[PDB]
Amino acid sequence: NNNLAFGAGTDTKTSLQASVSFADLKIREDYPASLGKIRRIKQISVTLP
Amino acid sequence: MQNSQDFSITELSLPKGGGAITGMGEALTPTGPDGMAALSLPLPISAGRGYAPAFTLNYNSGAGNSPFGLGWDCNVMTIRRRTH
Amino acid sequence: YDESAIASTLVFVRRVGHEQDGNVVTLPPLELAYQDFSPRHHAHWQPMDVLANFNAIQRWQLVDLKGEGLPGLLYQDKGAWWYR
Repeated sequence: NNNLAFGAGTDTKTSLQASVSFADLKIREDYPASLGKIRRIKQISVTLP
Repeated sequence: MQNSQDFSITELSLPKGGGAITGMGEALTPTGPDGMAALSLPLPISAGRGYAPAFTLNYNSGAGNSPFGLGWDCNVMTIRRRTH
Repeated sequence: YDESAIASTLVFVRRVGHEQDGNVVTLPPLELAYQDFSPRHHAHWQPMDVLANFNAIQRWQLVDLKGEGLPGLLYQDKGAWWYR
């Protein structure tokens, strides 16, 4: 789940799909468990420098 | 001189002609560890009685515009407030 | 002197004496030159393909960082800097 590939769908065979595991980012480890175990997305922004 | 001095005055001999032709006193100088191209050109001040003003004109790249033009000066000795 | 109004420099220097009967005696003049400038005759254009995508509208800034003495192209991203 951490790869680059062209999409399988017909409309996507020409689309480059950049994929990462969300889970593998290990964001959770950034803060100690005592802060609460429920950690959920509020909003994601995209940057292409 | 061996057992004497070269400050001694012993002759009234006259000058000779011939030799190489005299230039204009050009004195292009070596740069320092700065690369400041420079050129000296002395004024013909020779009448002193062993003592005289000693002005020369001097080109120094980057120098401003003095009474001798852009890039040239004559070094009048002065003292001044520092404006740096 | 080169009186161009914008600037002037010393171009020729000549050493001359005079005889008591009104004659002119000289050594040949010293010629000096300074670098020419004329955008009218020397302006030239080249595409700056190398600076492609540089754009003062966005987050781009010309600046001589790290090594200095010549501006590179700084891009200030959100939370990150990049530099050419």
